[PDB]
Amino acid sequence: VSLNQESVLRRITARIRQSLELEDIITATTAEVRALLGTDRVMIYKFHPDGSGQVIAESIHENRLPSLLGLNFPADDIPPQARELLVKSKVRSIVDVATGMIGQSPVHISEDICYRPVDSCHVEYLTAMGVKSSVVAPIFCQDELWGLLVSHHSENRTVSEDELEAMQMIVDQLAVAIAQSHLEHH
Amino acid sequence: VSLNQESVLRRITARIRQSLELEDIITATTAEVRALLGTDRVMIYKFHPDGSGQVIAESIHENRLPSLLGLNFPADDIPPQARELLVKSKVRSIVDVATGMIGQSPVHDLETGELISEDICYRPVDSCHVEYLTAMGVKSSVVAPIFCQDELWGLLVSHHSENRTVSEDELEAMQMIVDQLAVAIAQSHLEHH
Amino acid sequence: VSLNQESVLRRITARIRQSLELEDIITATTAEVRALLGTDRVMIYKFHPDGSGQVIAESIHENRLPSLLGLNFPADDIPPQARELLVKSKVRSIVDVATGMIGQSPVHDEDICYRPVDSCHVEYLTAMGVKSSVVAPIFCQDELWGLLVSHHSENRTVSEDELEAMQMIVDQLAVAIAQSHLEHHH
Ligand SMILES: *[C@H](C)[C@H]1/C(=C/C2=NC(=C\c3[nH]c(C[C@H]4NC(=O)C(C=C)=C4C)c(C)c3CCC(=O)O)/C(CCC(=O)O)=C2C)NC(=O)[C@@H]1C
Ligand SMILES: *[C@H](C)[C@H]1/C(=C/C2=NC(=C\c3[nH]c(C[C@H]4NC(=O)C(C=C)=C4C)c(C)c3CCC(=O)O)/C(CCC(=O)O)=C2C)NC(=O)[C@@H]1C
Ligand SMILES: *[C@H](C)[C@H]1/C(=C/C2=NC(=C\c3[nH]c(C[C@H]4NC(=O)C(C=C)=C4C)c(C)c3CCC(=O)O)/C(CCC(=O)O)=C2C)NC(=O)[C@@H]1C
Repeated sequence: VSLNQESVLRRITARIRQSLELEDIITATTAEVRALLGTDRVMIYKFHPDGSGQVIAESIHENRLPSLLGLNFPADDIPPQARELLVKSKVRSIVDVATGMIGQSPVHISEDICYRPVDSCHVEYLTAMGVKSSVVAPIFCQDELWGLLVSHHSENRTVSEDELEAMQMIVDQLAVAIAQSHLEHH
Repeated sequence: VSLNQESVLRRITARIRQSLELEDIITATTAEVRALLGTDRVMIYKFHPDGSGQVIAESIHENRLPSLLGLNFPADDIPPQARELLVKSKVRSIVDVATGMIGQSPVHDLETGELISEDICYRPVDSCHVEYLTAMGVKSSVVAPIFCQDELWGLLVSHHSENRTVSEDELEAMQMIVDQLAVAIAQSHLEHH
Repeated sequence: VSLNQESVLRRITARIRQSLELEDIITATTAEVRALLGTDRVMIYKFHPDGSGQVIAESIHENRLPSLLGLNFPADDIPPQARELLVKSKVRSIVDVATGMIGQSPVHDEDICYRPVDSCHVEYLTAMGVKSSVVAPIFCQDELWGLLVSHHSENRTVSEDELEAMQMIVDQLAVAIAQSHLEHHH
């Protein structure tokens, strides 16, 4: 009756089984992730080869944040240090604007969230978008960084380990969808 | 603080040995605890079966904050996530209003797995709880749960009107105090079967 | 092309080979350390027997912070709890004024854990015009000898790499002090 991570994954798995078009899998899954997390805006961001990227799916609750679907953002928005954490540690990151802190959890039992001061450039970036809470988990295809699952909220909120676990399961299942689609299409 | 925490424990034990009514043991103890911690308001909060609760003992320094003795608070003040941390991890919590952070230290932690004693880890605290404390004029809150056998029985609550830092040693003191109260409570239950 | 920790240590080692007076090694070193770390003010603080201390060397970028060279500070500026962390854990400390947090990293034999910093210390730093402080202890054999202090007038983030550089520098200074004691032995 209520949405859980298990039922969201079961539907992604069925979509893969039916060989639905990958872009449609990504679009439909993004909407369920937003419903599951309850946040104002959930996006899937896909990297280009030069490290810039594009918002390729987006689900927004009640027009509470602007639509970024289709927009491109430069490589420099994610500096080398942050990018390295994504690639090598598969870090999940929670930004809390009100406290000026970022909480990071590698995948590598190292799944206790450790909070530290976040760079003011990134705080200012989020504030300009009207975002008070950001949660990001990277998406891989095989061993390569493919994109990001991004959750934005217009108000302060707390983020639990269970929520990061749900996001991690979802990006792991999307990785399977992406790899299977590549295999099916040559 | 350590020569003092030991004396607080001894004084509780003396009351148990003299066969004081549990309510009197609890009342007399909060004043000695406040003196030890030095904070403006120390309370013992007792849970009702429905998860609401009541302030059943209180000691305040120089009327610095209003008295909450006898007041009831609804279950909703402690939502399920928070309550589960209390029940399953026996978490001790330090709220620092100025930074908007809450520090939590389990005594023993993870679900149906090995439970391990930790260091204090700080994270952003929910704005509702910050607003709740700020409405009372509280800048620092420290809470340790009281158990009777496996049941969450109550809380030892320490409020202060000014910013402060809280050390491991202070949490350790609070932990010994709630462990000693738990003994008084268990003995009383056995005597009133 | 740029300064790294390895070349900074090689020059400290060369100064040791010249049997320069310890104060002169330390004076000659602080400027390169500031250029390496990039902060507004780097100081070496030497403890007196009663726990008070003196700024015995200092390098400042473009007068961005006042000069504290030669000034003495009382023992109580560093309370027993803080002093014990220095002595027993060789703790490195990062204070972030904007968030009101202090991050501490032991040397041990884990990462940086942030907690609220005492408001007395916040006020101490603010009164100096400091928004970022990073401190690592200096030892001689097993005795706490002084501090390497890095101050900045603007908020910033501090990485593990910066702590590693500071740790290499205070370890090399410990060698300079020990060698100096042996060479000046009666
Ligand atoms: C300053 C002049 C730079 C800049 C600096 C930084 N960005 C940092 C982290 C970061 N940025 C993103 C952007 C990504 N998040 C979004 O919401 C969107 C747009 C929809 C994008 C493209 C991400 C994912 C990250 C990683 C952290 C996170 O997951 O939130 C960063 C590190 C901050 C820290 O860890 O302390 C810095 C210094 N960003 C700018 O835009 C300008 C060019
Ligand atoms: C929001 C609309 C809710 C609400 C939400 C939360 N309360 C949280 C934690 C919490 N609350 C108490 C209350 C307890 N402390 C006191 O001082 C008193 C009264 C004297 C009482 C009854 C406690 C003990 C706790 C646990 C945290 C702690 O030990 O301080 C909470 C979680 C915060 C977090 O951990 O991030 C939330 C979201 N509280 C409300 O009053 C309204 C109805
Ligand atoms: C309050 C009435 C006291 C007082 C209290 C505290 N000082 C704390 C830590 C601390 N202080 C220093 C001083 C040292 N840093 C400098 O920049 C200089 C001078 C240029 C000096 C002499 C250090 C090194 C430390 C350790 C932490 C750090 O490395 O930054 C402290 C603990 C803070 C905390 O950990 O929460 C307290 C409570 N300081 C005062 O000046 C007055 C007398």
